[PDB]
Amino acid sequence: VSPPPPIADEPLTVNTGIYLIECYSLDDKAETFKVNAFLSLSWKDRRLAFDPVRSGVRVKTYEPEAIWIPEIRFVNVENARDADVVDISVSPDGTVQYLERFSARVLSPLDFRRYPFDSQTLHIYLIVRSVDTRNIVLAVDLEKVGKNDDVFLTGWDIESFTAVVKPANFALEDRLESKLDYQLRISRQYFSYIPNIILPMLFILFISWTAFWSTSYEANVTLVVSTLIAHIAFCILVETNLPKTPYMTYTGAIIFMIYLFYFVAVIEVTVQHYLKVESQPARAASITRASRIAFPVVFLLANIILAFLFF
Amino acid sequence: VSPPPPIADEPLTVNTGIYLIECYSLDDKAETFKVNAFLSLSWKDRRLAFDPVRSGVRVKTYEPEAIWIPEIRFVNVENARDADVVDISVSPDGTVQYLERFSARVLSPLDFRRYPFDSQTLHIYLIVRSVDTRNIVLAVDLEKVGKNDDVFLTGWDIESFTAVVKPANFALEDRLESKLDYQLRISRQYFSYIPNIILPMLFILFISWTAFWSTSYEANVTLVVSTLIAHIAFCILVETNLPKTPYMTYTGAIIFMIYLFYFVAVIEVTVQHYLKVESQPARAASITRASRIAFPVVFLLANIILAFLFF
Amino acid sequence: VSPPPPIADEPLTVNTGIYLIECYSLDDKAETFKVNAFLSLSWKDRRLAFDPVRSGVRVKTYEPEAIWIPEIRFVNVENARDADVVDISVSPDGTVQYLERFSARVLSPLDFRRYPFDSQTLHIYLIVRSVDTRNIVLAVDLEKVGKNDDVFLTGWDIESFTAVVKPANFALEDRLESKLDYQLRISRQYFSYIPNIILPMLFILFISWTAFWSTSYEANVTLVVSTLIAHIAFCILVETNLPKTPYMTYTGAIIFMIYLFYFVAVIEVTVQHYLKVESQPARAASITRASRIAFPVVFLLANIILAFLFF
Amino acid sequence: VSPPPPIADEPLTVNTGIYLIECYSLDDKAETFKVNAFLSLSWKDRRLAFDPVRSGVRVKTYEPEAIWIPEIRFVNVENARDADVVDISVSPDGTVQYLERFSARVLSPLDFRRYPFDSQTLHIYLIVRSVDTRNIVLAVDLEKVGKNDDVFLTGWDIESFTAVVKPANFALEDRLESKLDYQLRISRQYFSYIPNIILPMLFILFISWTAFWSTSYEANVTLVVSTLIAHIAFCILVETNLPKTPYMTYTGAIIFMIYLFYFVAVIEVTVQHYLKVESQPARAASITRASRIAFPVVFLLANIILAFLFF
Amino acid sequence: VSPPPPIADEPLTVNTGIYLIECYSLDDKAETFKVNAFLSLSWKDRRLAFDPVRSGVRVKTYEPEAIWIPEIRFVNVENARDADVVDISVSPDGTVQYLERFSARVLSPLDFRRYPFDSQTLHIYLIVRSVDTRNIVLAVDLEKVGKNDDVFLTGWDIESFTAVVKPANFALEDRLESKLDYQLRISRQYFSYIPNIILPMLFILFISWTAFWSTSYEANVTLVVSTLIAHIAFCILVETNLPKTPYMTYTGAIIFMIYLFYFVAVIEVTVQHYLKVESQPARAASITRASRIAFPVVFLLANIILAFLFF
Ligand SMILES: [Cl-]
Ligand SMILES: [Cl-]
Ligand SMILES: [Cl-]
Ligand SMILES: [Cl-]
Ligand code: NA
Ligand code: NA
Ligand code: NA
Ligand code: NA
Ligand code: NA
Ligand code: NA
Repeated sequence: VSPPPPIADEPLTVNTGIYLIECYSLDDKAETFKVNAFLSLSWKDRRLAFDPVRSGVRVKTYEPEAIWIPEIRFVNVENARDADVVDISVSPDGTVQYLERFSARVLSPLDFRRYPFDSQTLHIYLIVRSVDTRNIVLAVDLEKVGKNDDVFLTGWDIESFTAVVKPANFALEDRLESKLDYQLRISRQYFSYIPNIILPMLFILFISWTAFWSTSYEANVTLVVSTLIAHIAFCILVETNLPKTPYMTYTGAIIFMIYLFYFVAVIEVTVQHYLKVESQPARAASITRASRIAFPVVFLLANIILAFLFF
Repeated sequence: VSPPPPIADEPLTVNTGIYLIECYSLDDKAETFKVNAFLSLSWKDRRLAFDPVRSGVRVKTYEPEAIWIPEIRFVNVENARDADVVDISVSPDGTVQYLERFSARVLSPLDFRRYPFDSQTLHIYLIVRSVDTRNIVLAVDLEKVGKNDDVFLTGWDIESFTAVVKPANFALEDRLESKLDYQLRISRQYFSYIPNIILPMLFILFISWTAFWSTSYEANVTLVVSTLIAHIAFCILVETNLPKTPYMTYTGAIIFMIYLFYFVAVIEVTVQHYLKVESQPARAASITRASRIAFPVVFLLANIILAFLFF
Repeated sequence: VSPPPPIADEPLTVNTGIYLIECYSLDDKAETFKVNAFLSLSWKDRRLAFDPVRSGVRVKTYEPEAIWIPEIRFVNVENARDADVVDISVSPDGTVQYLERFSARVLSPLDFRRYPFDSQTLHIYLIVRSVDTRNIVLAVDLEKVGKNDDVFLTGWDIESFTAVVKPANFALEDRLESKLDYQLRISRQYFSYIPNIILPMLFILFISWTAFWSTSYEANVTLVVSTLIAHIAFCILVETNLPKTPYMTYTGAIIFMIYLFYFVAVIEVTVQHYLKVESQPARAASITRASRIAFPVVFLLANIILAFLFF
Repeated sequence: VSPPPPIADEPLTVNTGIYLIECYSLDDKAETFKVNAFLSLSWKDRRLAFDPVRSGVRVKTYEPEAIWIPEIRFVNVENARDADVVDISVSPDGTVQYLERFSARVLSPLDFRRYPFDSQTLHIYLIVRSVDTRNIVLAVDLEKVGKNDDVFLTGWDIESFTAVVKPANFALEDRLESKLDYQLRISRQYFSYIPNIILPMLFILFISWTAFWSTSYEANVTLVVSTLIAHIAFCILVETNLPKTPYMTYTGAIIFMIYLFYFVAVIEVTVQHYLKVESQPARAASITRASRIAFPVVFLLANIILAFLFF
Repeated sequence: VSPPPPIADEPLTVNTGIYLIECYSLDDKAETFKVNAFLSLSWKDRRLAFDPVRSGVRVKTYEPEAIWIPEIRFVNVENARDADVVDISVSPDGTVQYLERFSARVLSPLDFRRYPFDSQTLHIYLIVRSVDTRNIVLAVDLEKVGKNDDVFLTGWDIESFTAVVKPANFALEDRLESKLDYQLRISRQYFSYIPNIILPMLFILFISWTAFWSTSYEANVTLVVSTLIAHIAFCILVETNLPKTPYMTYTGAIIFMIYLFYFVAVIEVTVQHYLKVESQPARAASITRASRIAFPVVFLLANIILAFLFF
């Protein structure tokens, strides 16, 4: 069992095809996702060619150990894929049709910049290291690339499973390697975020702003500070479902901007009381009345500013 | 070892039967469940047929590698099932009776719309890919489909384990595939939710409404805000035991509706104090007295509205 | 390799014996426990008979694949046990003495009704499916059933590891199956619960009752509400270490009863203030003075009522 | 492949030696720790003896399957060790020198009585079941027992890896068993506890005592209660990193004693206010002034009492 | 299959080379990281040498079991690496060129002293134990040591993957062992820490300092205490993402220093109120006015002191 010799001096083209059966467990923090799929391979091994008329048989079946099969591996995987050979069928001309059903945990980076209104492009890289006798090149059999209709990724909308037809062939440790890119495009289901996180986070912020329609320092302190504790409960809840990014996220920006609205609200509450104690409530009431319009306006504008920078 | 040749031009019917031994680990967030069961298969392999008289035995045992066994796989599984072949018996006419004991983590979507008063239909899909020589079709042997009496799924009531007798035969990658549906119907045990989550969540909401039988702004602020913090503790507790659904859940609706009752309560508390400070407590007391009846009524009606829309 | 033929028409008795080496990881929420033990089996396979004069050895050793060994499996396990064959010894008559050391995660339901003062009976079910040639029956070798002295299950006291000597033989999928029950009786170590959960939970409840020796509504509100937040912290801590039971637990009952004592305390605090504001502190002080005795008495009686119903 | 026959009627001594390469993952709650080590075995198999002058080669190498190797197993392990045979060397007299590199999760109970100032003795039990032909006895080759210099157990100081030279030979299920004890003595690195848990826990307790230099009930209530909520946050943090012990721990004692200092502080705060309202602040101020000295003194003495009982 | 005999009395040099494909899962608490890489080995086995003329081939492919391959293992790993042999090529002079693709969880200690502005040096130790026949020595083939461009370690910047060319040869359990050090230098991505943890932690500290521009004890108590609760929420969040170090970390120092600023702030708040009640607000206002400058100054200086000691 060794590679098939070439007719002329040409490299062996292996026709690939991934058909997704299952898509599950997309870990945002770990930037991984689990996949269960069919892997279909096809090459020309002339040593296995036969006559169809005299044999009576049109297609010949083989066991994996009986024939030479190319060493196809995934690049961005945690461990080696759990493969179960489905079928090996040889045509009269010597064209092998290999099929296996695998399962693997794929390592694909995610861009959290527009979270939770973000979209992602998941990658599945097929690689084949060329042997000494002859060079091995990968090819996409678009007929054998797909996904079933039931394939559901919890909390995500699956757009398209496509493959970059042209492989990226390169030199690695003195040998040629043919690499293929299978792209799974997805968009996040941002519905749940609005009633669970966005709106409650806004209510607690507006509750803090009732301190502008009050002169009671003790009550105002309780208002701005207590809601700030509620806001801490919400920030810690969101920042845990996300990994530590070296960039600003859309959520992260909002979360941080809100922390300033709590700080400036304390400043106002402190100032209003300081002037009241300093026997000048004509000065305090004017600031407090300005804040009634200033805080919602500056908030609404700053959100438009951020939404523009991010989308 | 190859498929048995057909007498006429008919496809091979394989008689299936799943008998549940164990049902455990139903992950709501991951929409999975673990199963430990018997898988029983039966087909007609004429090449194995024997005259009982000459052989001197009316049953023939075979090791898996000795005879041709159909490649039966599960569709909605994480990895390939952990199978242990129990027995293979051949009757005189060549009817094989295969039995194995497997364990697999099944991927079955759950509908959380009526949670925790929801019911579910778990699926176990058996699939067989037809070979080149002949086509393979799946069949249900209702005599061999069941579950033992001890089978308990923690926090759920097991209704029925049944199978859709008619398989869904279709074409996939130019080959025929026969798919079978085993349905495990379950209903949730919603008892624990009432004393642990529902009632305490209602008490904290009613505690906030005592601010209608009080004129003290500082006390009212403490009442509505503190209880809101308690409510945040309960929402975060529930939304973690649930996945991020692109639809509204019965719990999610209630949870969100309660967040409004806290917001409107702050508005009232702010208004009552604003009028009191503006030297018109005849206006404030009338609103506060109205809210004493308005809040419980609007809450009870809104709950009837939601319960109607959801059930 | 097939079962030994019977002398007369009798079933094959297999002498079982489980000797616990390790007991660990009792997951209350999952109702599982890990075990590491010796499994000892014994049957008469006359085919393996030998003359020690002609063979030279008094007792013959064999590799698992060389001789017929009964397919003994556990019923209530997650996956198939991790077995390592220790020794196989055959005596001149053909009496096989099999020993293996296994490890398995056992699925045994727990009754949380009297938690954390509950006791449990863990089960380990041995099963053997009878072959077509002859019937297989399981038997208990009480000499080979035990546990070592060091065997410790963290947070539990191990009472006894015993076996139901009479197997439950029944019909399953056209064949006979002999089932054996190994019972591991345990009682929970409830010590830690008193200083960590019970007493702190009582202190925070009594702290709320200081609102009966105070007329300050603003202080009383802070007292009853803040301690309620502390109580929420403790309920969520306990209800997480427990699964969602369709029945009431001893802890669950107490936890819920305490939530009422917080609710009724708010009512009192609201009433006392309402009467004080309504210029009748002779009415308010009488209720507040009654509550000083009413709350500890009703609590003490309700605990006796619950403890009676549960024990 | 069977045990070597004895020269005179003596048992086979197997010279053991464990050399720790890695020590990691000490789970306090689970009372486990992971180990990666060399296991070195040595016995006299006269059947493998050879003439050194005639053969020409000093030492002869063998594959595991070629020669008889004793079935050495670990007692206190979760699953069977992950062993890779390093080398098998046979001297001319027939003395076998076996070496393997294993990795295993060890189950060793921990004594939390003096936590986090506690020391532990981890155990690694080697066992060998004696065969029918002859008895097997374990022996310690102190030259082959050790640990490398880099071996670090996060948060612990490794004292000594020693072995009890005398094995505990006993009868189990009719056969003799030779058990050996490898002890890994460790002491906890209690540094981190002081700035992270001990001191912050003391600050929050002292902050509650500022209520003795104040007559404001509303402020005192906020002081004692808020700091109690902070203390609950710290107790829940510590009690989670620890398992549920049927005995009192040094930390557990302190934690509980602090819960009393919070309770008695509330009593004082309630009393001081009750007397103030009852028009006798000469009585209230005297108690409050006494508690300024009483609370730090009783705390300092009670800590000396506990530290004495525990150390 | 035994080691190749030496020409003269020299040890066998094995030319190593690690090429990182994947770098992921750097567990700070566990001080581990997962790696997926190519391992390339090269030695001179004269017994495999051949003439290229009569062969008609420049290279000879071998199966792992066919030829002698050195027992290369990793020192600082949890379990034995998951290796898949890629290719084994033999040149005419007998120089073997071995390549495998492995995946392993590496145990490398981390220095948290400068966290989260810390840098790390990850180690991958290759070891080979010398056989009885001849000694084995490791060597670095710098041509075969690298990493691909896509290699990303979430939250870290990968500086350089280099190897210490000189192996550390030493005696262990009466045999020579050659050890090699592969160093992966990384620096933390400290960006996320500033908007998520550092700045919010500073805002809550400054919010507590508004108690210097207020005379209301009840408000000041609420200010300092509530923000202290927010600070506890942040300390517990940071100290969990870190292991228990027997040394002070840069974060740990800050965290602890902040706990003092909260304590001294309570002292001030207590003193200001005590003097106010003791009818001397000329003394209280002077301290409160001093604290307005004292607290930001001492904080700014103490941070410069710590930053100097740590960097
Ligand atoms: Cl792979
Ligand atoms: Cl499957
Ligand atoms: Cl089993
Ligand atoms: Cl290794
Ligand atoms: Na092959
Ligand atoms: Na077969
Ligand atoms: Na308050
Ligand atoms: Na057998
Ligand atoms: Na052997
Ligand atoms: Na070899």
